[PDB]
Amino acid sequence: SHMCDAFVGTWKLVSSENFDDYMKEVGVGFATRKVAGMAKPNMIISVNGDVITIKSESTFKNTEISFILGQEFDEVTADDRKVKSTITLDGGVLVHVQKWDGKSTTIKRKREDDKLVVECVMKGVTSTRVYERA
Ligand SMILES: CCOC(=O)c1ccsc1NC(=O)C1=C(C(=O)O)CCC1
Repeated sequence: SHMCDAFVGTWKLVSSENFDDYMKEVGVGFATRKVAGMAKPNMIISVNGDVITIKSESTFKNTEISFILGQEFDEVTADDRKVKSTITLDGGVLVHVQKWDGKSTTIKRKREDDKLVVECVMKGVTSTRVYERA
């Protein structure tokens, strides 16, 4: 048993708050915001040794990242940003920082009751996205 066991599985989005404003702050353009805001992704998390894989699958896009905690990687986001990402575990929370063009956003993923709660912050704007087991 290990680092991220309680994250592993297949999760479905059940609520989203403030995501349009988060995307505006990030710099996402109108048409992507409208279609992305409509998406109801499944999040699929797996672990093999030190490598964590997180997939996001929706009608808009299917994306995948694999990474080792603390080790930076290049990521193309669903909205087509080319970012440098680092993901760590802080007190049982996965903390994912994306850097690009002098900007930064942080995405936290944590287990709360039977939910996986995703909090997305860009300057002063937060979006909260709640997932349940599929
Ligand atoms: C920010 C532009 O996003 C998109 O364009 C987008 C399109 C489908 S799904 C998605 N973004 C997400 O689902 C996100 C999170 C999540 O809930 O995994 C955490 C932060 C983003």
